[PDB]
Amino acid sequence: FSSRYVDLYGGNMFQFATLPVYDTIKYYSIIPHSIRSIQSDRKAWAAFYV
Amino acid sequence: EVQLVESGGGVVQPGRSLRSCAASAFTFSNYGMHWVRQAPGKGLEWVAVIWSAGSLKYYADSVKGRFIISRDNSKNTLYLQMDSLRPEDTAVYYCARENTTYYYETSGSWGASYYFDFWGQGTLVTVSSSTKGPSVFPLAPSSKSTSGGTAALGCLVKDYFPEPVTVSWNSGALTSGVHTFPAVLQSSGLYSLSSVVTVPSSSLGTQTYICNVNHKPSNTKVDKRV
Amino acid sequence: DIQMTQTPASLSASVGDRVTITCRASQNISSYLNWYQQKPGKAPKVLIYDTSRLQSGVPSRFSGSASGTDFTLTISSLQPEDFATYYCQQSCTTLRCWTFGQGTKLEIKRTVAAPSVFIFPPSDEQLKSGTASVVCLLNNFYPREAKVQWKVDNALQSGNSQESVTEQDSKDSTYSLSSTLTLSKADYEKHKVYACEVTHQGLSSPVTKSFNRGEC
Repeated sequence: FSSRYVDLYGGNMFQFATLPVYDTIKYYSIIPHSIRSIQSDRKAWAAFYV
Repeated sequence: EVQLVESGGGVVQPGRSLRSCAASAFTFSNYGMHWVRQAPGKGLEWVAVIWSAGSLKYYADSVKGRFIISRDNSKNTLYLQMDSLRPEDTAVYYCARENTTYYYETSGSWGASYYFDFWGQGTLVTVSSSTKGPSVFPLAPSSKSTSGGTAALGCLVKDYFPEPVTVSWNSGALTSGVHTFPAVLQSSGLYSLSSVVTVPSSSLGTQTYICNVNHKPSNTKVDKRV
Repeated sequence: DIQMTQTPASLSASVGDRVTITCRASQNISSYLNWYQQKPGKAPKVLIYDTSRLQSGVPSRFSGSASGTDFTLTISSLQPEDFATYYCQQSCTTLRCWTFGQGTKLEIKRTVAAPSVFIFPPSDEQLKSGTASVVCLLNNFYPREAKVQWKVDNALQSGNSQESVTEQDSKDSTYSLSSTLTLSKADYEKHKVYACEVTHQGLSSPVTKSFNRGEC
């Protein structure tokens, strides 16, 4: 479900995509991301909340 | 402060199983430990390479399962198993961690990320046949006066199963013109080496020189006069 | 796997003179190529890791440049302590081949010096043991190569003589050769005369000396 696809301002979640596989994952792991940037390029990034 | 040592190295018969390497003042789990074999006159090659996890073990094409590697991260020691040992296989083995340079070049950005410190000193394993008690013989020119302006006096040590010998002249009194000859394996399998010193012709006869030979492994103290 | 042969098995370098050592791989399989200098009795030290960045603790004069498969290492103002055997290994995660260096040894260039010949008779205790050894000694000769032929009663002996060469002193830049005959007690009594023939570039002509049984 993505808010941006439909009501971006509202923040309401509307399904935009479906996964064909019937099996549903029982576990989820966030993948850590590090920006590859020089000291001047370094910038703050918005937090992600689960 | 990191210490790398290899243990369990000893003379062995052909077709024998010999158990290794140990790491001190270091964390074994973080760094993979790799065993490298160097043979004289040949380049060092990694016969056994072990990942830090130890799940994946890498064996060189030259050794067909001859080298088996098992590492205990908690023990901080890496165990190497040698089987079907051969005279050609005999060599000095060094154990050291290996690292590579991995980086993303956003703006020519490169990180060395390398650790080659505390390289292993190495251990020597040998195969011995026709083992014999060490024998030292004094050697002199037939005529000292006609030998020349500079006279060379030498002592020959032969038939030693273990590592060569320690040789001194008059208990190390004279170090002039000392020559050290590498031990050469004989067809019998017994190494041969000789030690020679430069003595002035005037000194000969007026002064008598005695070879002092000590075998460190067999504790054989030999005095050799001419 | 990869077959690598260094173009020169041994290189002779004079002090203060630039010299080049080239190791050629079967092919340049990986970008990372490592050149290492080994000192006997000492742990191996890598001169360069990828041939693009010099390893730390290595003299700036050493330079690694690779043209095609072959890789050339340049040494400037080479010194005896600086000189060492060199091994080049292709560096990749897909090792296992464990390609190694043939080994190139650098020897100081010096004026040629004539060899000195000395003879050692087999000891009486050695004769009682049943082995006879005759030692022909060559001393103070600058070239590492030396030729010794052992003949008994003017008859060539094959595989009896054993040759050992002393490590050269760095200042001396000269070598000494010991040749030891191996014979049984029965062979010793049969051989009335033992002779060693020495041939050298420094010698104007090859020269033979002999001796017989029972001088002293």
